[PDB]
Amino acid sequence: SKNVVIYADGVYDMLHLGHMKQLEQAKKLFENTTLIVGVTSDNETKLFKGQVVQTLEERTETLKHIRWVDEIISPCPWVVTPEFLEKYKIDYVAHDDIYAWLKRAGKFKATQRTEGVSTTDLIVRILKNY
Amino acid sequence: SKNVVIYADGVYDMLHLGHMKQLEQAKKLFENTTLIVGVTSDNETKLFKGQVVQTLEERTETLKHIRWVDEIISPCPWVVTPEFLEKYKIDYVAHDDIYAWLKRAGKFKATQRTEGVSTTDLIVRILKNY
Repeated sequence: SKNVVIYADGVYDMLHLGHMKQLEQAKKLFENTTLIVGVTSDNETKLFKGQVVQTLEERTETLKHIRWVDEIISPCPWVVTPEFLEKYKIDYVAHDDIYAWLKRAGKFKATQRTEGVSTTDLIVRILKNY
Repeated sequence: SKNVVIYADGVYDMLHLGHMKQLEQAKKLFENTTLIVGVTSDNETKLFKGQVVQTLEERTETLKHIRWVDEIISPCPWVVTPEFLEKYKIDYVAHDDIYAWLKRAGKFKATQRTEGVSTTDLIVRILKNY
């Protein structure tokens, strides 16, 4: 059963169970995989997405402790290109438009999120004590 | 190089980089280990230690995603006993008194914490924005 290289990219700010289940899903897309995780730069995240709490180094250091993560590209490019796929021998991109070309190419694998499991939601829990 | 069974127990509420580095350290105490993590019940934690945010199932589910964790006992007993060590074939208990008897027996391995890396500290960061 040949090894399949999966790439999942993202911010991974304040990593919670939702991220972890997505990473697990991507890791288990095939019997034998290498999961590469790409972690976005602080600047491109702020410019393109919004505020981020943790630094690149913090968000990357946390991901190193996750079981499903085989390799990390940090910082990663904001947009996936065909040359990037070729440079890293990537078979599929896992995420969940700017990946239409991956879908056209048969190189996109969708993964799902998990609601309520997040960090911001846990502070609410602490606060509901009042 | 024979396999060594390590047990680390704890609450593991709102798991952060400090926990993860402690788990990594315990996992890497010997060349070949099995790290068992014990997760304390909601009730005994509240009674003996203090408030806890996440439920037993949440705290346990998160730990399942950590690379260094080979096995989980959930809930675990609040106090480690000699019979418990025997039941699970545990060679060393990793933590950092109620483990004096483990030290007397040569079955205690100390691990260290990491300051500032924690969850409560990150909300401070968000708030310092004002």
